[PDB]
Amino acid sequence: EVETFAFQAEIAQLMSLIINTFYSNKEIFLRELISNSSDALDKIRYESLTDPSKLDSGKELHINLIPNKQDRTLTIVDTGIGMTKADLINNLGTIAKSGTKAFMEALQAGADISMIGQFGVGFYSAYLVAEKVTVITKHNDDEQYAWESSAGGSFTVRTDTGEPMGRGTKVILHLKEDQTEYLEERRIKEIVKKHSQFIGYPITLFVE
Amino acid sequence: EVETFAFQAEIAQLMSLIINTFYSNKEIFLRELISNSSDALDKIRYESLTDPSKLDSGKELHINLIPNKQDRTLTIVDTGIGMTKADLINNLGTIAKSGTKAFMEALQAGADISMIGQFGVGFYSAYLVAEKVTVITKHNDDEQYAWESSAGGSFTVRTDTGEPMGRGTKVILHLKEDQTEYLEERRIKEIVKKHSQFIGYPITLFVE
Ligand SMILES: Nc1ncnc2[nH]cnc12
Ligand SMILES: Nc1ncnc2[nH]cnc12
Ligand SMILES: [Cl-]
Ligand SMILES: [Cl-]
Repeated sequence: EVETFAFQAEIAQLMSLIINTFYSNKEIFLRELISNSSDALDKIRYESLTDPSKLDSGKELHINLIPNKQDRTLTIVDTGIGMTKADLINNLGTIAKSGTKAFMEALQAGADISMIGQFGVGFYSAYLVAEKVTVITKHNDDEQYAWESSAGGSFTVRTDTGEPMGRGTKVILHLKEDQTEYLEERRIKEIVKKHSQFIGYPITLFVE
Repeated sequence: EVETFAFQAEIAQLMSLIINTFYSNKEIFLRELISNSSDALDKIRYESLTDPSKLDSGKELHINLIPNKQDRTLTIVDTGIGMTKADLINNLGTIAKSGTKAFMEALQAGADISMIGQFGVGFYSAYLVAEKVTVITKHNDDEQYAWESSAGGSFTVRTDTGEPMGRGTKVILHLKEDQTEYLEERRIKEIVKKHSQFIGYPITLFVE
């Protein structure tokens, strides 16, 4: 059932860097996850141009944002390309090892943490606000999997027998106790409008 | 030998929009082509993580910028993933039809032309400065091809029997008569430093 894996050394460093650095502009985590969803949505769209059955697992191409104050989670769901087990283990389809290096040398030469997305590892900005991230994903070529990590140098992967999702990726942010502003409808709306207003897919902010 | 193709209607519109709109900040074309090269370089890098023979066609991952005042060309060469014949014909691997729509409605709601890259069709910003663009490309799964267009609603594709390139994409900009500032070493340097200083691949500006 559950496999446990070590982050590679540079990804572990990136995560501590994100967790431990004093840096007040945390809201950018949402931009980077929406933009990740948008890239995933482009890929499956591009595939379907030549093969329409790629869309048998869901014709709709969207992003949903789902706050839940009970569980203290904010979930970003897309119906993009999704990830195979291999992708998930390989740093969630990112080039996280070289991207971290380029990111850390950009911090040397003047960059700040908000530019993380330019190095391909914007996913990890999730740890600006989450103490634990769960990613549920399904790619046409594989089963549904769940990846999880509370950082600390390791992550787990298991086949997911929760809710069948068809195709796509759910990023589930278990928010830190002091970052609950990102479950507030007005706050999420302000952030989407600020950093994500031209995303080319409909973004639905669910209500509670 | 030479096949001729019609641009789809929305891509033809995007190109006239780029060619005919009064818009002074043309230098952004270079950022968008370098960032296209950078995305291509990430892809082949990601592939090689699991299969190293993907790099048999060239281990080096770089961008070269090559001005030539004789021919009045500026060439952007990367050793990224490259494009198959199908990719080339399908709008150079972009989602140009939906990206144009999202781009044109972003222009409705306040965007300007410099934000073109956020809609996936930054390649076409090449027509800010070129009257004719030639793309030479080689992908591990296919032969070398040459795509060309002077806009006007059509493009051509032919197998390329010029110089074997190994793997990657050469974007050859035949500059408009009044845009030769982009062959000047000082100007290209200023632009790379301004918009592309954290690209994670070495960029070599060739000299003449
Ligand atoms: N939404 C997403 N889709 C595919 N791969 C991802 N890696 C991180 N986020 C992703
Ligand atoms: N440099 C590039 N590599 C692959 N596909 C592209 N489409 C446009 N530019 C490209
Ligand atoms: Cl929905
Ligand atoms: Cl070189």
